[PDB]
Amino acid sequence: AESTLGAAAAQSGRYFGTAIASGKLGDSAYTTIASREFNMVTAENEMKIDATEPQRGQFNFSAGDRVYNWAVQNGKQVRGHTLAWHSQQPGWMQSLSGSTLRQAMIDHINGVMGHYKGKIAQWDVVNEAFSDDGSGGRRDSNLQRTGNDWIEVAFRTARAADPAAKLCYNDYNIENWTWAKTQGVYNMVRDFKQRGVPIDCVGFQSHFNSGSPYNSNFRTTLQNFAALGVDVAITELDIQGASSSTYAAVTNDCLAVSRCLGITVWGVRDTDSWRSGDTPLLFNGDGSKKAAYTAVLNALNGGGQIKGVGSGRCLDVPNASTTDGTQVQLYDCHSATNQQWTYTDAGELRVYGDKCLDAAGTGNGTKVQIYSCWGGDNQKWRLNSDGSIVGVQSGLCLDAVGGGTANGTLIQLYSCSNGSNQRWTRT
Amino acid sequence: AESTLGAAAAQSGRYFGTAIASGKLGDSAYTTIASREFNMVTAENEMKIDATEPQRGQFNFSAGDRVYNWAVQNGKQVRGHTLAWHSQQPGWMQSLSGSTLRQAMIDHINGVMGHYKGKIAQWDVVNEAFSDDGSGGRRDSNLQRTGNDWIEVAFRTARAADPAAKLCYNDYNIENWTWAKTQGVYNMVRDFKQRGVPIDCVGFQSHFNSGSPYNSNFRTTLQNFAALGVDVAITELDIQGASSSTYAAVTNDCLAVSRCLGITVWGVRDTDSWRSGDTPLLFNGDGSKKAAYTAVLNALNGGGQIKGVGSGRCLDVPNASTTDGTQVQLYDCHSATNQQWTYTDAGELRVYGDKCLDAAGTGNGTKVQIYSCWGGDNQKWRLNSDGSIVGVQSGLCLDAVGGGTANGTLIQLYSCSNGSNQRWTRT
Repeated sequence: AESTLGAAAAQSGRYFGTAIASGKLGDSAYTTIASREFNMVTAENEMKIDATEPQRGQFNFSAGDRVYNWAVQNGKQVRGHTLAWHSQQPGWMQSLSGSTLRQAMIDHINGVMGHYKGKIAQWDVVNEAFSDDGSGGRRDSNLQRTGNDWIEVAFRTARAADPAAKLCYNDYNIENWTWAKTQGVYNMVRDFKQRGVPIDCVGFQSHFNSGSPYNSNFRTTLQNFAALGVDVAITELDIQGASSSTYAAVTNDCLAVSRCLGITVWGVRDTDSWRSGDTPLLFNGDGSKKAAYTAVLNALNGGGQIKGVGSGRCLDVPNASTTDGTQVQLYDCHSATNQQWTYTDAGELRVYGDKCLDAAGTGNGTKVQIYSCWGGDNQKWRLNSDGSIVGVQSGLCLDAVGGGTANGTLIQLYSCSNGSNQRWTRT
Repeated sequence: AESTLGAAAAQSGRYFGTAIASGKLGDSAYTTIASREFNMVTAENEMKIDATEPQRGQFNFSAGDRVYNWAVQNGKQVRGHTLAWHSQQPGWMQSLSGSTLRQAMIDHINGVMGHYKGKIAQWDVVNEAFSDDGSGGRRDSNLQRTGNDWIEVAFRTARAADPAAKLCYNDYNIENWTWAKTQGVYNMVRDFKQRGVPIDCVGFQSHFNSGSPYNSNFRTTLQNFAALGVDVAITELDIQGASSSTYAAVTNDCLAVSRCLGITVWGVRDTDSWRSGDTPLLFNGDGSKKAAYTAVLNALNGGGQIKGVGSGRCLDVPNASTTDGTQVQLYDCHSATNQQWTYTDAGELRVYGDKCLDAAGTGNGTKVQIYSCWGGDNQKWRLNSDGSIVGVQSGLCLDAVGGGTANGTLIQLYSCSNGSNQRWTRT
């Protein structure tokens, strides 16, 4: 299929997943989207060390199993997250070191993987072991202090516990090839593969924002790692601002690499995000598809003026008016500024640089006009591959009033119908 | 003093006020902004009918007085809101009709005004009496059903209760001259003035959004009413999206009409707004001045490339790259898209049409770069009259590193100090 992210990824043998919080499994708006769009699930916190072994030797899999069962029952594979980590260790584990800690780490791995043996597709065996200090060296943690070979030991232990699972090393800020951290990790995987240490994949968290932005050399990093013989996976993707171009770029980078298994966005709706303030996901709080959703789906499915298919006329701001509240119309196409629209990464259709195509409401018959740009959802649009233009807030289509084709025919929001007065062609 | 909204408005004999909610007076973030910027206060809910006369004949002024006391302790005047209205009537009053309702209306006016006799600058005597149906006629309410003269009676009653107060009729959607509602109200005021009914002002709520956008003909509406011999006031100003241009325009309309007493914005911070989702105010949830704050301030005080005054060099995007994360620098001025910056209504500095000047942080030394435009506060800037450019989120100034005047000097955020390397001029 090609209507949902998971189905469209499946076409090239990949998956499109999300992080699931068991706390939201009761929320129907949440499960409706999650069940429909994704085919891979990562438990947000449920499979962490603190959650699965609250007390030494005493394993708890209630929350983890809840997420796991939901996933399998809804046709999704699962990524285990995570076995050894310097962060979120239960207090009992923080009170350990040396041989005792090393042993605890091993017991925890066997305990968790044993419970889930044969039913987890990929495991993030070791998470965030490298430093951010620009050294490209490991981070000083109680685990690292037990011995530099702990990472190798963890992977060897993991392989033994469940040989059916793909074992990955997971980390953030290893996306830009030029970074000292990316090099540090690369060198470790290189070494591991040379010495036969069991590592099947490298997960790239992909938490992009203005502090650590996406760079096109990400495709290069993915290709260099894949050239070592490991699979690569985009594991916790979210982009500050949810730029349509950046989401499409990351998606195409995965598609360009045969060893890229798939992509997992870190959450369902912006409000579910650990960084909701950055509106970094594909669905907004209302559960509606953002402009980025369409950019991602179109990328997975394969690879100026706005002219009405039914009329052969262009979207025009009457007499080149700049006043807010001016309703747009159809008019003979001509090379004028009032007929030139720019679709931004935020999902706006700008004219005159700072005026936005705006919906004055959410119902059928709603007037489509220009108004100062401010980032409201009523000024965000989705340009579908079928030629329809859907408002993000309303979910309705741009519609030439009454099917009119003459100059002066007005534009409104209306139930999408695949009609020609709802079909547009960017030129 | 031209540094605060109130003091700046006072330079033209006007005031700049806000709506104060008593429940927020214990929040110093809230009161710090409120006591500093405004010189006129309207109680948001505390002087309403239900709040002041909970039971028939039993007046309660505890809440209203908390708003009043604060206002006078902090040197502000007060607008009373509101004495007669079809909305938010206490239960006992909603049950009344005919002459019984009519007398209760009179009793309420005498009761509230008597308590605040001589302490209130203006009173919104009757509020929202006109219909939105397009007839330009009266709204059907229990009050209007007591007889058409109820408005006249409310004014005659109020004048006798406190002859020291300016008595206003207050309504919304009466800003655009062309609307039936506006002209319906104009005719009522004209009738009153010619029959000697005591009315001193008309309050235009001015709640502007895309369904009811600001229109430049607002200035003729204001002039039309002032010509009737009544003072005019903008009473509950808020603009969906808080466009700098629209906010400056409304401000200039009041400044152009000598009988325009002042402007009251409906709330302090965006999160204090009854329409917070529209981010319609002058301070964001953090208590930071938005781009619109600057536009209003500049308008009250009398009111391409970006050259650093200290270097005589332009803000430049290295090699004309469009990669997120590219830090900006100073460079010999010249016509190049990578030197052309567009300041938008939202407060962004766009380059290449969809890249925005971006602060990757809030502290001193923070790097200033370009990043896909998305609307974050770290991409919002205030262009002050003194030549500085302040980041909305950080409160820091664009600072040419080390005072560097040479090509290649990097731009960073740093504490404002009005040095030459922090003053910029546009072209």
